Amino acid sequence: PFESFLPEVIAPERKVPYNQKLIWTGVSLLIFLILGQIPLYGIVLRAMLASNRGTLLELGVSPIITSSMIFQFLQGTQLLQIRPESKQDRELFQIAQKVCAIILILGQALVVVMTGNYGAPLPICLLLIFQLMFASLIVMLLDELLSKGYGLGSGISLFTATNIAEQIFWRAFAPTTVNSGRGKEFEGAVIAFFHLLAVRKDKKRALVEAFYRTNLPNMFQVLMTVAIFLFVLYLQGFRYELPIRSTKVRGQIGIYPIKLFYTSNTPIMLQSALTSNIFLISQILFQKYPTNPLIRLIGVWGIQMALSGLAYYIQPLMSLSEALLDPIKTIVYITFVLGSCAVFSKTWIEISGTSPRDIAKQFKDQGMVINGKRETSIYRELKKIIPTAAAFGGATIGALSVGSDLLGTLGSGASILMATTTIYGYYEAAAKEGGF
Amino acid sequence: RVDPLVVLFLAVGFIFSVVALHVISKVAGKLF
Amino acid sequence: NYEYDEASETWPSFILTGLLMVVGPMTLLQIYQFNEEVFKNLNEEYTSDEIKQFRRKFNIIIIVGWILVAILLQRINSNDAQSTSHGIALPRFLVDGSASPLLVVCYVALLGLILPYFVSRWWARTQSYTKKGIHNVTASNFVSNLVNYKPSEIVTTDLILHWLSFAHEFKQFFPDLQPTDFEKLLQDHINRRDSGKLNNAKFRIVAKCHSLLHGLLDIACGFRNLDIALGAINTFKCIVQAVPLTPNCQILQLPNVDKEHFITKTGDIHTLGKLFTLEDAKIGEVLGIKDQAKLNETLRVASHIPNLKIIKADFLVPGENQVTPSSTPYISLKVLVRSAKQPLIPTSLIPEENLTEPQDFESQRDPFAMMSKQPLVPYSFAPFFPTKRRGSWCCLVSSQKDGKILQTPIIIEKLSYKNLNDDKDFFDKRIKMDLTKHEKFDINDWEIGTIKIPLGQPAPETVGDFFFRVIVKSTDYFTTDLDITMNMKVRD
Amino acid sequence: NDAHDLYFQIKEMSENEKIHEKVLKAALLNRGAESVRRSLKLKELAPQINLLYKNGSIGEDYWKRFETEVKLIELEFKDTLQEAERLQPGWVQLFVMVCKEICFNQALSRRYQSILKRKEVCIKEWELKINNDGRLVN
Amino acid sequence: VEFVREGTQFLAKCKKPDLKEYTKIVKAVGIGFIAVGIIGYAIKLIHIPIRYVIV
Amino acid sequence: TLEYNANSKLITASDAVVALSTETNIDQINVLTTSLIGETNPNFTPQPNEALSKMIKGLFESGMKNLQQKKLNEALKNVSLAIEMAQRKRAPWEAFAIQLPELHFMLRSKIDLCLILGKHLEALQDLDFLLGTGLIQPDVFVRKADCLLKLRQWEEARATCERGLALAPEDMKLRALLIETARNLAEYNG
Repeated sequence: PFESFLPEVIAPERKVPYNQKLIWTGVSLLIFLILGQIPLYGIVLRAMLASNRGTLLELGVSPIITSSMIFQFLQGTQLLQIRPESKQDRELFQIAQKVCAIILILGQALVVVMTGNYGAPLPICLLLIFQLMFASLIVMLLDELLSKGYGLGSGISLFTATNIAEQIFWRAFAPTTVNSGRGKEFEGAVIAFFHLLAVRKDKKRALVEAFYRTNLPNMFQVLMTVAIFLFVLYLQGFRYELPIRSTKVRGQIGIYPIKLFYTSNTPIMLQSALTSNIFLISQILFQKYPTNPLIRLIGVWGIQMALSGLAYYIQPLMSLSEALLDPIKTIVYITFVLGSCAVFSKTWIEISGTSPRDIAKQFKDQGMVINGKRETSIYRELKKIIPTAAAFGGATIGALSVGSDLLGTLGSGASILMATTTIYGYYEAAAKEGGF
Repeated sequence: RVDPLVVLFLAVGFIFSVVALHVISKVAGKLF
Repeated sequence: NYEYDEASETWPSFILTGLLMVVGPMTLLQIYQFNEEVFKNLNEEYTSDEIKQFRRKFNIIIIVGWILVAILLQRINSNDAQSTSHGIALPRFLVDGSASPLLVVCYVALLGLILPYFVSRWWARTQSYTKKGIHNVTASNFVSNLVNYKPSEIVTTDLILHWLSFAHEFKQFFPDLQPTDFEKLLQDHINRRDSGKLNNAKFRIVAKCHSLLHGLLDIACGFRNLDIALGAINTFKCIVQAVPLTPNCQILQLPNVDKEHFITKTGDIHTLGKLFTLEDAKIGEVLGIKDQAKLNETLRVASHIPNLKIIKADFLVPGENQVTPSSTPYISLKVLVRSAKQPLIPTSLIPEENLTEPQDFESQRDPFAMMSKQPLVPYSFAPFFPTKRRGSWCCLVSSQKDGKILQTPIIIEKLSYKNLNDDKDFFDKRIKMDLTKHEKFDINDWEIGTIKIPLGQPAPETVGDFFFRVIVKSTDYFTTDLDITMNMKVRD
Repeated sequence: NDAHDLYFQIKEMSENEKIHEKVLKAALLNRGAESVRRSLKLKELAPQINLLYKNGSIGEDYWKRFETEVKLIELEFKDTLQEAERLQPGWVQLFVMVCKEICFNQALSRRYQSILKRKEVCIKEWELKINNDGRLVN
Repeated sequence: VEFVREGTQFLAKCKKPDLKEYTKIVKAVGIGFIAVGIIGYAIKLIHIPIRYVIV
Repeated sequence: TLEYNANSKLITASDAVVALSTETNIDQINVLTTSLIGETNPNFTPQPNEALSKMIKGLFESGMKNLQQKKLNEALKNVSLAIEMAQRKRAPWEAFAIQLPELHFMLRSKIDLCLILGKHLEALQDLDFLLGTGLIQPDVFVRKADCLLKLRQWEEARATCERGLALAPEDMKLRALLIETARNLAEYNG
């Protein structure tokens, strides 16, 4: 604890209406998108159109995210001993957030300017440091503004959803062309469809030539991603509403919804990280040892993609050809990706403090009970509801990811689901609170 | 402490300053 | 490095797709594209031309897109047509011609001038209005008027007009006129007098007074003041009907009467029921109009405005059968919209089915869903109000220990006027033959509406009887309103 | 709309025309009574204004103006007390209660005086026909 | 085998959205998705020739 | 502006037109000056006077004596004179808790006398002031509803009877007044 005079946005004294909120969200989004397209000054195809490297958004939201996860882990491991009974330790924690983020920004900026390919030879170095510092400070202040109450929600999730939708739309309506021997071809699906339908004048052949397009995006992937988007939107309304009633103040009746997608999409990320790590480890080990009685069994790599090994079994299927090739690998991969997701979802609800015991404790604290049941049975009733919901939600998310990667959509099921969840949160909040 | 309009003005000013520096360097290299 | 289009071979297709993706859905959507109102026709037969003129005075995109698509498609069809070489679709002169600095200067302008100026304009415009719908200066004036208000002074209509004449929204319309001029215009409107030249200003400010009176009522209820709320409602009635508040006003609000004859001749008719006591010709002889085709219109107006009546009123708490300390109850009223012409039906005839409350979880979780299913109120008969209004009933609750309004007023809009139709004309007051034993009378045909008011405050912590007072007033007519007292028996 | 400036006007007139000494004390007691009344009025009006502001029906600048007036009243009363001490020595322990009582007494006197004008508004509004002796003649 | 059984039981006990609600859901979510996607695409597209001329 | 007299020591505003607030304040300053001229001790105490109280009591007793002799005309004059003297010749800094109850005790008798005499509007206004100044009792709403029924105001009469019964539901006169009000109102509408 100490005294700090740092720039911070003050919360509104009254609730902000929906129109001002939406317009501020839009303005902040436009500023964040324009900030990441401008290159630096002193630095010496495009080579910077794909990733945000060489622009004012070099660091981006990485320092904020790293500080957030570090202090979240520090809170989870029970080393801060925070108590919600006071309104000062919370502010101290919020200022610790910022004083750690600032020093991390400084360190990372110095590392990049001293090591990156911008150039070793003083005023230019000072300018390159100041640009990155000012941009990171602007992004942090903008996130704080959107989170304090002037925006529909957080900033990080909004920026991620915006990037996902931007990539989805650039994979389809890209004006860039590519000429490799045969001629000039658009890098988009709809653009090339209309081009080949207009100029080629051979409809029966141009339609088939523009619908499959083994080398580039086509219309089939667009139809598949639209269908998957609609299906994901349908599976967002599933919810289990159990009736509850109050006992402190009589006359308060409501419902407690238990969604299908219970977890926060963290276990799928953990499972993908785990399988990627074990695959790369098997690759490196097979590279180190050519032939061994056990290493030949654990993994074999050849023409890179592993074959006749455990890493070959756990590798993801790219298209339907590999699926119809050998059903054994397909069924093993399906069972693995579903079981691991279910187990990770159960463990995550057991760890993250959303277990049925915590919900029963919250019920006892607020005084609520279940409508047609006793008071000593809320725990025994939530035990028969919450774990099943979490496991089935994890299994459904895994199956959706597998189907999306199999049918070859423009975006993986995980990103589509994250964006859909982020937007459905805003929609549900606006419907519950009441606004245009 | 800081108003939303202040943040918008800061962002637009920084962006315009970087773009002005770029175009000034470009026209200086083109002229001399 | 990119290779921009130099011979106009790729940007035609890009622009064609950009135009089609906008034109298609618009054409598709273009190709794809409960309460009887009796006064809607009789209102336009009495409105003067000076107000008709005021209310009168105060797809091409698809076609141009399709012709542009046709032009571009014809231009495409009229054209002639190992390492990778990336390229873009945009034309070449945009980046390398003589119009190269034009792009960057237009970008700088659109980013530095148009964006911040417009955002600041929108912010300063949305930061000035109140969530109710009135300006900030008007609300400040209203609060400052109610703060230094001497309780000895009696509230009237002239005082509330004097308060309204200081609204800041009246100044934005005509920056030349003074508040005294606005008060004079309001008095000329209410007293049915001619302004000579400022009629188009009188009509404008009179049409604007609606939101101002609603905001004043809201603030007066927020300061826990009953006399000012009642005065505001009476002033709203007076402005809508264009008549000053007098004892005999329910009979002077009628379309075509003469005051100098009715006031001097009779002195005992003051309501509409006392009027309908008389025969069909004696009414015309008393009101002094002596024209049958002209008397039928006023007799059709006088027998079609709604009067209220209670059937059952009590406090209900969702999920319980009595009131307990620190519970959250509400008020459930069963009203009966009747005409000024029909006799009284006893409460015992009600089959006790329409008065009970359903006992189910989906019904007791939100007790207002059944109330939100009633039809809207029809258009009111106001030939002097410029615009067109729907009826409304403003219900506000106060206490009986001290006499202070304890919550903001609830304004209902959905109610069924089925009992006012012309199929039930047999049920007359002048026949005096016990019309309940009639061939056409079936007690299941008369509808019994419902009104529910959230209480906003929990029940007190003590045990005993606590009395309230509920007032349900109209905002368009001078009908019979509700004023009842009720007590919650917090019993534990 | 106050009795603050009228006392200053009487003071400036006394500095030139040699008025009596009790007129100053009368004006001072009147200013003190008005200050006490306004203090109590604000103290009882604060919660309703705060609720109107929280509900979003009053604006953002009127709240600051009200919070400024709250302390402006205290400054004015402190100035009144300083002037009361300056004009008469050892008259601060009794001046406060004297003002506290004259406030209520003059408010009650105004309320009682208002009924004579309150009586005719009701006649005009209800169209009563009252002859002499206050009786009705229909 | 009890996993799938409890799954289908919980699914039977759920509250699936009807057509009138699903229409509003898809309308709002599609509007938001297209609103963010078009803005991203336009900002990404405008800055190619501007970055060519400036830098 | 404002002029200052010499012998009377009264302030009067010699302006052409003056607002109401300035006139009330000048009248209050004149009352305070006239009280201070008479009050001799410089450090005056909020303790009430005595001779004024004896005079008021004497006038009130002389007025009440006429009720026994059954003279209902000059007794009202004497009571009104007593109330006028109490409101006029009493210093403003005297105790409020002793200045209010005497006014109530005299005004109640004036009300009863005016009600028995036949004047209903004056009695109604006295009841309204007595009720708005902080006296709510079942003995007030009865007379107020009686007045409002005597001068033909039925909705206000019904509201008064309802608020009176909302305080003392065991009363036997307010119920009769409520029945009479309901009868008159049912005749008035139908």
